[PDB]
Amino acid sequence: VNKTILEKQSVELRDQLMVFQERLVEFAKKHNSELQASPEFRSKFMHMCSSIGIDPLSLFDRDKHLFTVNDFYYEVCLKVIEICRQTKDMNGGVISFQELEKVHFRKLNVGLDDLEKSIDMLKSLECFEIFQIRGKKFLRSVPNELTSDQTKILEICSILGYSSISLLKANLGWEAVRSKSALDEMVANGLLWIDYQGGAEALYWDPSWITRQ
Amino acid sequence: LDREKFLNKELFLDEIAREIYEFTLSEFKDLNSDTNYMIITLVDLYAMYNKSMRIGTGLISPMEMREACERFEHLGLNELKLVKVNKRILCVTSEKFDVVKEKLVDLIGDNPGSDLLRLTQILSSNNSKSNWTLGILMEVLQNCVDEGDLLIDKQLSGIYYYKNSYWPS
Amino acid sequence: SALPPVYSFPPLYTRQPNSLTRRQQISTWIDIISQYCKTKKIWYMSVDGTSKNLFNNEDIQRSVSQVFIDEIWSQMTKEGKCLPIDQSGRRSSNTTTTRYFILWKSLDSWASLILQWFEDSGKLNQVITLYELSEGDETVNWEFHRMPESLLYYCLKPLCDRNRATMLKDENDKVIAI
Amino acid sequence: SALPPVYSFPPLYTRQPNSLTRRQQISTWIDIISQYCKTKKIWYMSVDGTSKNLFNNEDIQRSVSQVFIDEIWSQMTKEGKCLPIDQSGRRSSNTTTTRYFILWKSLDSWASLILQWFEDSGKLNQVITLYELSEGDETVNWEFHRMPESLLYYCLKPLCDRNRATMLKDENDKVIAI
Repeated sequence: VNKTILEKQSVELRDQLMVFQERLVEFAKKHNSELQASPEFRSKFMHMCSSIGIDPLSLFDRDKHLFTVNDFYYEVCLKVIEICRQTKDMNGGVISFQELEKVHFRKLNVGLDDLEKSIDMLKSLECFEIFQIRGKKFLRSVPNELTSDQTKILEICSILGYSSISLLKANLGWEAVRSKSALDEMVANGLLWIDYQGGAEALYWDPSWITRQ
Repeated sequence: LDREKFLNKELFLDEIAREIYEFTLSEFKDLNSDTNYMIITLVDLYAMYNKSMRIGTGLISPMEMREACERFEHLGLNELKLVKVNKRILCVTSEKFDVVKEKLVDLIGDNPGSDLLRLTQILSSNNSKSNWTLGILMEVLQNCVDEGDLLIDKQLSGIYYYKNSYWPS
Repeated sequence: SALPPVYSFPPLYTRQPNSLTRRQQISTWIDIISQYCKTKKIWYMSVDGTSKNLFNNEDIQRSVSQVFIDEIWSQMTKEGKCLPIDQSGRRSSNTTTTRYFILWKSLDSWASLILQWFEDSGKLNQVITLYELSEGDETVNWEFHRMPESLLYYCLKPLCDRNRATMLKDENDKVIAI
Repeated sequence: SALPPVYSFPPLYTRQPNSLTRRQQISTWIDIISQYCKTKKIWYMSVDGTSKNLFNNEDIQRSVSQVFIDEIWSQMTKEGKCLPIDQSGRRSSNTTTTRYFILWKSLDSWASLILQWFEDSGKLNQVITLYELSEGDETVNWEFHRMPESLLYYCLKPLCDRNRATMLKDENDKVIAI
């Protein structure tokens, strides 16, 4: 004899949320700027909306004035769209979130969480891709997937910055032809920088070993 | 001449769609003689559209751009279309995809042994009717290659391009 | 005539990546192996390359890739035109795979064109060794001439299945009873 | 500082075999040079470097091939950011290239600050020497202070389109009026 004692809670529940939100919009509605010029506040103000399940970027709508939290979001998008291009050659069409974060984004004070979403934003333009080497997120400007191999080389670079012909056999049991071979394409494709100044063996580097910050 | 302050949403788009369609057309057909085209990667016809014709008018998000751009057809805007090509190329163009790939191949063909950079110069620093902009160039180059429409000559230097006139499909 | 022209085409030396082109290329990278040995009369080739190189040697430009070679090799293997060795025919992907005996005609298109040595010579019954039919006064207008013994062993190992004409072993090497 | 991070990324120091990178490599280098000479208010520089090398005072790792420095140097000038000298601001490229003048700011620009020295004050009618608008007591937030006469000229000279200001030569020196 139990069926309605809950279908009832629903209707008001809807409210509680329909509430929490028209609520959420105000806690925001107030901090018109504590939100517009402050990462930390950004993040926190969202890790809520997400729990409830409300796209923040949207709250920022019920009243004209919140529409600049988004501008910034959009704005940062373009910066990414651009930092990516302006770099295609230094790197290879692949980029460390770090760099993105702790390099190109001090000029406007945005922060990991920020950047991060913006990048998601873009998934709409359907153009970049994210991949991680050892749990470090990279964004990929170019068309090609790094390889199932290339990763590794890239992966095995994280240590001191430079996979090598030996470092590979050694630490990976990677043969030795199926190595230079695989290592150089990584240079024709311009993902890692070559380096003859350091031994009989050639050293291959990670643009990123650089921004270790 | 109005800020993102309209009321019934799917207008601002409809409209915003319109604005873009022009920003785009406003960037090529001008020429006396008509034979030109503009294939363009979405992402770029995006920092272009904004940074340009829309820093004060009300800057917009990607989803919007897309949403917008996806409208042309419906709005009787029939001079450009958005289209996924293969399943990787995303662009709004002015011709059938192929017929643009074609024009590349063919030209690469004429100047074979080409570097990106060169492929660029031919396509850009010689003003003459090109809307080729890096990325979409870049993107298409990779089709041919995969589709096998182009023969690669991968050197440590970089990748040199040629016309797959020998191992046809 | 070993300078077809394709052989001077840069994109031939890179592993074109389009599956269906990867091939067709390959095939051609083959009829270069093939006919090269033929008209220029060679028999076994390495990988590295026979000093001259059908591959790397390509010196007025730049060379092929080992991985490709090996790949090239294998698909020639299967289609049956090249054969692996260290000194000894049969194999073992490492040491016993390190020289390839090319192959204008098939392996047995090779056997059969020997009993043809016996079709217009009137020497069908005797018992000849390899140093024979190959070198000396057997470098006839008959091409298996100069053909190293080891492949011979192999060109002949099939006859032992048709007319069934055996050979003479000493410690397991050769000379044959056709 | 002349600590741009990359300044220690090993591969920098070796001409990249990758066209599009090779490029970036250079341009990056050019970019480094520049800001060191700015910040650490340097002026001219060799093909060594100004003590220490920009191309190897990074001896605490490795150093750039000279052959390259050159290629760099060039594209650094063809871009017009570095100036070739010897003892007198000119070229012919040998007995006439050893040190280099470096431009944070342009030339046709770098005057507009000198000039705006006078503009901002007014003492333009006047006549003063180079060893004056320099080394003296006009070392304010005019980053042209301590700057060398020998170059100083070079910057003034643009302070004369068709509509000028003017020098006070000598078959042995110079100094100016506005």
